[PDB]
Amino acid sequence: MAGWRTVVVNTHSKLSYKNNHLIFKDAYKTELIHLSEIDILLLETTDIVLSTMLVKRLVDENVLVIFCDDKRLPTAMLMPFYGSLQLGKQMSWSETVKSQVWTTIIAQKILNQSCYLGACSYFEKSQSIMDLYHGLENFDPSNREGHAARIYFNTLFGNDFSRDLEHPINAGLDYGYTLLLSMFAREVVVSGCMTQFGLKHANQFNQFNFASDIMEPFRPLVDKIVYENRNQPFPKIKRELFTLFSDTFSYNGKEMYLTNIISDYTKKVVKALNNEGKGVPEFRI
Amino acid sequence: AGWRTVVVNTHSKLSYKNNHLIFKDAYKTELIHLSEIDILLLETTDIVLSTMLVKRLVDENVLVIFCDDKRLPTAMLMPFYGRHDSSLQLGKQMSWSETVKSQVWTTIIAQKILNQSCYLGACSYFEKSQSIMDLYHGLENFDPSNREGHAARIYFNTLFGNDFSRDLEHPINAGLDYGYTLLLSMFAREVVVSGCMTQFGLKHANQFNQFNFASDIMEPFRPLVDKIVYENRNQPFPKIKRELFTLFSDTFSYNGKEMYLTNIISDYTKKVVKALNNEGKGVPEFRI
Repeated sequence: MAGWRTVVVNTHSKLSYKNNHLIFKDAYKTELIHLSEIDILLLETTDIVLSTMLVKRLVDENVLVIFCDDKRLPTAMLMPFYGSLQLGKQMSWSETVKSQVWTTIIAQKILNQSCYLGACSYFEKSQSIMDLYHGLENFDPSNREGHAARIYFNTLFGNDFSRDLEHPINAGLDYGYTLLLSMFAREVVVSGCMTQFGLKHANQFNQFNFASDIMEPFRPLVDKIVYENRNQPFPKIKRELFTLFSDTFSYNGKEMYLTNIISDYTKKVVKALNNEGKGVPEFRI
Repeated sequence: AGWRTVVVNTHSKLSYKNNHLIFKDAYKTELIHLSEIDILLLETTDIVLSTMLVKRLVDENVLVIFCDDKRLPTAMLMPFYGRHDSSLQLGKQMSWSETVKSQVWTTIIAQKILNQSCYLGACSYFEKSQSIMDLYHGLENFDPSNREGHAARIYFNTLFGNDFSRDLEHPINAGLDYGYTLLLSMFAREVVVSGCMTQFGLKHANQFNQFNFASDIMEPFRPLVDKIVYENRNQPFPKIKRELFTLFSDTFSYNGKEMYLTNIISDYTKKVVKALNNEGKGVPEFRI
């Protein structure tokens, strides 16, 4: 909604493509918008027709295209099959630098998990996580991050909450993470990096491997909303997750829209990896 | 059989009414019961469709694929979450023990490693094939010493050489990436059909992975893509894409018969889930 240029279509209309423009037609007007200016196209209602030529050009320009549920909330997106000299730069990232940056980013997440428990006054649990953060070693082979998560999620949602199907906590958390992931994946593509190669995981295929790394510190933005709505039905949880995209968050001194923060953070992680691990950005809640 | 696939490649309109996909071009009108479609391939750039149709396609778990100017997959519809009628299988998935998940995972990964050896053998790299074979025999639960990674390093280096060769000299990693995503889309669909969440896998948990479980299940099938890419390693990327795009209508050997890859994926996925539900027993097997 906010930050990134977002075109919202929610009325009875036809979308087409001509001469580098998105073309919108309804009974009242025609609108033309240069595709290079769109970051997100949100198709909110069920009375829109579009062409596959438009779809093809949208995907060529890395526009995030999102189709919605019966309540006008994000529910599917276009996902490309294969998303500057960044490629050669990336091939030059040493193991040491990669492992370092990965560790620093994951540490941010563990820190944010501790901080959020702190904001909820779970101080004992919070400390326990802070201790895991301070103990974190390169690549975290003893899986401190997992221990921290087990503490974090059990404290927020109760023990064995994954077995309680009457509260859709995991669907809620995953929905949020998918929204975050959609935007990080876009910024990774735009950076020029190879998207399937991240900083640590090599065995299992993940088409969003690198984005999945970079998004890590942001996940507690979602945790918090789902926690605040932990006794609500899924549609309500989805509606509240959507409010991320129009709130501001504090970052690098200022209050900024999430989309802009994602774009800045991603570029700076890439820049840091290109420059020996120096200047890894930070995101704090 | 082979997954009911609707191919659209003419100047047309796709709409939705009374549980039907509606197709109109200059030759015909068709009305197709939407729940009978498994894949919708939109192969040309002169198609219009409605967001009511997209919504219903997603609701019914139809794999939708959009193509570029050469009738090659360029994108798919990716739903944010799978829809299930019933949450019984979902409870089972949240209750599978670590012992049973680890065991099944290890069995599946073993099949991949075996397939990697067998393929090197078929390419006459007999020594390298045997090195992988030794790793296979050494494999232990959840592979902490990372024999899987050692095998992969041997395998990919043998077939394709170093990173320079895979990234700049030839479009190998792009090829493999394209193929693995195509293959993964089918597994993901079958995981959703089973009632499970794709995001929760058998081994990885820390980093968010949208298709985690489908990706575990695909592991033994990855050398099908490797093979097509190796066979086409000196071709341009479009030709590699074209050869890989055959996977939606390719047949292979499984349980002693020749079958469509779609039907195999659907059977193999359904049996892995049944196996996990039944203490790890009866994990299906795929061999090249």
